[PDB]
Amino acid sequence: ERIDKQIRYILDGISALRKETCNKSNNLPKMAEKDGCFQSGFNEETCLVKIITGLLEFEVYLEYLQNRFESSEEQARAVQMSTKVLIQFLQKKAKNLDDPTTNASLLTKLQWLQDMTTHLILRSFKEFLQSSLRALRQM
Amino acid sequence: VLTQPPLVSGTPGQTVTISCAGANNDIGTYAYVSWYQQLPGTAPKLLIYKVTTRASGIPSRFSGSKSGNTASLTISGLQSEDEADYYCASYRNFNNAVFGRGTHLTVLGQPKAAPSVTLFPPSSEELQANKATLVCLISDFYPGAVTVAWKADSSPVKAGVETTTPSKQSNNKYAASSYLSLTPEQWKSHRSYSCQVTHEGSTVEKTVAP
Amino acid sequence: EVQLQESGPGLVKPSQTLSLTCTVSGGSITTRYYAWSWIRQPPGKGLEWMGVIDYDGDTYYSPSLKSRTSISWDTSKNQFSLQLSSVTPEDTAVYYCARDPDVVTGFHYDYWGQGTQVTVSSASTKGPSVFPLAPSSKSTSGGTAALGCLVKDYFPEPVTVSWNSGALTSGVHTFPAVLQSSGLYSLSSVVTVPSSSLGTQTYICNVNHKPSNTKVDKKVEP
Repeated sequence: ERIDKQIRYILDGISALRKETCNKSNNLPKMAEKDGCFQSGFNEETCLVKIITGLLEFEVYLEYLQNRFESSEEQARAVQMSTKVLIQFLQKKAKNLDDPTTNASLLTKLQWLQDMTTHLILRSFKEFLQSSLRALRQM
Repeated sequence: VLTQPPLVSGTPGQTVTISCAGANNDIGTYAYVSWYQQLPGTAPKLLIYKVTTRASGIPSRFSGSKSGNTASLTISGLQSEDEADYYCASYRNFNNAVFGRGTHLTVLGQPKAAPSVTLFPPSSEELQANKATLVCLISDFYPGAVTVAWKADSSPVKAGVETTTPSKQSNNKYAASSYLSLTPEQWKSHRSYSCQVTHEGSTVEKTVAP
Repeated sequence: EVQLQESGPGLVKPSQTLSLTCTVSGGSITTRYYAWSWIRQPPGKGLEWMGVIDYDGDTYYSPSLKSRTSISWDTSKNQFSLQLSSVTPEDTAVYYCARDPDVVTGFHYDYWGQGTQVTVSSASTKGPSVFPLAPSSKSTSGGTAALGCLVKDYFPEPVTVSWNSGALTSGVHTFPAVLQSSGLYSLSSVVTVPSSSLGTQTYICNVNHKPSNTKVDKKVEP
């Protein structure tokens, strides 16, 4: 369960994070059928790759949601650093295969609007981490 | 779209199967096939979840299965009380739940039951309110098909009659209701008003008089 | 006396909206890892999952049921409410409230929910008239009597009939309502009691018609 307990830790990390910030306001990686972590069309290889990559894209959006504080800098720092541990864990199961500046030109093009714009990033991260915990629990 | 047979009959002993045909993006892509039992007038009760995992308290005879994008449900040993509406559910991407229409389980083999008829004359409270209603209450009958005939003395009554469609009881027999609205003068004038219930060629007649 | 309870109405007109609310008891809403669902059931048809709100407070609706549906919540009162815009007589259903024991590893509902009836109608609201239908041992077994209550002319459905404030439940047969030519409903609740008890035990039918806020404790005498 060093993988269920993990995602959940990070999930509870986001839950506690949304709060410090949802208390003032008040094409991100996503899983498809072809990604195969889906009982039907299951390829443990197409998806184990899908997680690491998605987790790797998300794990760079939290390098904005860092210079986006510092009232809860470790709750903010721990989410980033705990995700790096999750990536390493999944890479250890995997076998290599999959850009920050893409997401820089892209995270500007998209940009309370700076919370509205943090909400979906963390909600989409919550949504993805759910789809991975589900994906993993079967394999 | 989770296809379940509309009706499924069962031996009053054992055993039955209820299918839940789904698709790739629901029953397919995960194992979230959950089953629910619903008795009439009440909320559905969880039986199975995650295709096979039985809910806490549910009997051993209730079994959960899956082949591809079709999950099935087995009830190994039928009690006369398993007569309920059975619902399957699944997770559809992303963060949705989808149900089937349902499956009515009919436990059969129960014999012919003659109806229990109770006729109530209009109450004194209602008569003062310038109204008159005769309450004919039919219960515990099998099959669930009855004909109600009202009689003002011996002549038939057609107008002011309200009859229900027979709906199943908890004991799996049928119950029906028939009300006869009259004017207090109509109730007084006639010697007697009778409720005649016909079931499988047999007649039960209850008579009330002012 | 702990639940998952739904609030009315009742009676809703086509142009109007549906502000249904569920009140959580014996458990916080904000707890890991729950999801709060709204599931509806039309008169004779099947279960329909409307939408969810998890412990985080993030919503997910049915693709056909979106635009019209919006799910809110009040953490302080431990409640979560449903809103259905532009209602049609297709929205006439029993609305259920349900719990997902863990939102991130299942879409199965353990604790339901109980239901409020909600019928869509141009028509008004009529409170029923309760009359005692008293003991008749003519059609019952040797040493028993049948007594009830005629709950006449009400709209809409349902009506909840209890006996002696929910104490007497054995031998109680509440028949489903008849839809009259007038468009109003009428029903009877009959309790089988021992014929010897008539002079001793008091029998009161406790009728409640929630849409018109009518509560009638009609005592049944021989």
